[PDB]
Amino acid sequence: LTPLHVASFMGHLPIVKNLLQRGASPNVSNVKVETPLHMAARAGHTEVAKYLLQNKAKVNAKAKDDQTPLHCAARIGHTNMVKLLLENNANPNLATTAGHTPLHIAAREGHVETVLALLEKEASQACMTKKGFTPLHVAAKYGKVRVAELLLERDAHPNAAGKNGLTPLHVAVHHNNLDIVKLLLPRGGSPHSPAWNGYTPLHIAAKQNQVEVARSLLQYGGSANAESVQGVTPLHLAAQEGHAEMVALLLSKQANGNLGNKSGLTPLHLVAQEGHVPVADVLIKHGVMVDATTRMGYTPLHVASHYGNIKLVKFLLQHQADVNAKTKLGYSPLHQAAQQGHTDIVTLLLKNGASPNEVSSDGTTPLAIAKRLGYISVTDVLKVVTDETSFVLHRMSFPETVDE
Ligand SMILES: [Br-]
Ligand SMILES: [Cl-]
Ligand SMILES: [Cl-]
Ligand SMILES: [Cl-]
Ligand SMILES: [Cl-]
Ligand SMILES: [Cl-]
Ligand SMILES: [Cl-]
Ligand SMILES: [Cl-]
Ligand SMILES: [Cl-]
Ligand SMILES: [Cl-]
Repeated sequence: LTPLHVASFMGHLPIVKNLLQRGASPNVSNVKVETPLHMAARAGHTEVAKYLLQNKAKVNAKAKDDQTPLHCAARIGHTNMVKLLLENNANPNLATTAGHTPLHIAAREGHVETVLALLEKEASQACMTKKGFTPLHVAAKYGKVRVAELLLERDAHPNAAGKNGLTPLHVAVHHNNLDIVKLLLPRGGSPHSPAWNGYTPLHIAAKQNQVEVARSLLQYGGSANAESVQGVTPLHLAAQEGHAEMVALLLSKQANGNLGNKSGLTPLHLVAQEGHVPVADVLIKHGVMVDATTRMGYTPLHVASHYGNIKLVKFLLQHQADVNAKTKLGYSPLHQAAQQGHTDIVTLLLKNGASPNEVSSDGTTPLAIAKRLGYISVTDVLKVVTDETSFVLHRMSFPETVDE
């Protein structure tokens, strides 16, 4: 650090004048370190910069990170240090090693005036980060509403996106910012924009149980049957996270209760997995298929039995599920309850008529499994009712699931 760097940053107009008169120059080393002008900008020391600029200070001089003096002026939210850097000749579209322009920065802090000042002067709003963002995206993330307006009132791209496909509307919903959403749609933010996984804004709101946002999205046309690459709908997500009120809203908007994903999973199936009786109610009342099957042949009972929640297993049974529903490989809701050692379900399944003498495509009978896993409490209950091993003899059984 030269005496002039310390001078500028400290705001010592006296000295800075002196050093510059006595032959000192604004931009010393021909490398890329922060200059006395950058130092000037940050501290907001205007006169000091109104000087260095007089002399020959470079305004587009780049620092380590490639950030320019103008980039600092911005971060601070010092409109005048900006109206000045600009007034002279700072290029507003110079990016940082990450792709940030003074504009994104201003955007993040929510420095309305600074942004306006930046727009007035060719500051491009198409400028993208390497994360795939634009000033509007940033606006939406840190929920800066009037930056969003101003930005839109002046040709922002309602739904420009990087390589991930995340549109401003996508971000906005993600960081629950109704203010921005209700603001984007009219200006054209599309409710259909697919992300890198095919997720449409409604998928998000649906998952994070945001009825408010969901309503809007639907209102403007968004489909509740839009498919992720997995073939997963917003209904799936909403059901899987047990968000009942939403699962109701969606259904009441042509959401297809029986539509399954890439492998065959129907919302009810996922509901059986996490076991949320309420949603399970909403769907069956609506008229979903109770014993809808996967590609392999698992029913929501198979699934509800396999995993924990026995409560849901009652519900499915009460609502007439087929308790001897077999898989393409002979596995029944009992084999699962056994294989996972859920005694109480092996009690309930049997009680509700489940057959215990069913040999699978392997050779296993629910007792055979309970035994091999050393789950004893279960082996006891099956021991009695299970029949004779008219033969003697390790492949298991898992219901299909959604990925990552
Ligand atoms: Br609306
Ligand atoms: Cl320059
Ligand atoms: Cl200001
Ligand atoms: Cl993300
Ligand atoms: Cl994001
Ligand atoms: Cl995420
Ligand atoms: Cl928020
Ligand atoms: Cl099927
Ligand atoms: Cl389990
Ligand atoms: Cl469960």
